[PDB]
Amino acid sequence: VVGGLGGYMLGSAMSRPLIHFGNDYEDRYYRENMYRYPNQVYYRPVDQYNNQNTFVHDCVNITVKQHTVTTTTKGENFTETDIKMMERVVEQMCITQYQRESEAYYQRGAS
Repeated sequence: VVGGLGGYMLGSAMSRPLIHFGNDYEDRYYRENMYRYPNQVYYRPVDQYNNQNTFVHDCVNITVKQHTVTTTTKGENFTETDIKMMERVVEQMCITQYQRESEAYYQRGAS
């Protein structure tokens, strides 16, 4: 059924970054509703990427879209504004989760 991913690696749940988007008007607006977005991110292992600019843009498609292909049948959907807010956060979350593993792949004693 849900043949979009195939079987990507699902990251840990996190607290989300709050973000301004455009200002502290939207910051609270986002936090008031933020439950509809993911707590984690979908991507492959870091062992199967080359640069964040391709990782994150994919991660930001895939995670959103796997949230979409769950809510889309409910009568929920997302507005293009909610896709915008989601992709905003999900970009940061992708970058956060990868950064964990990116340094875990290495971790010489980076200072």
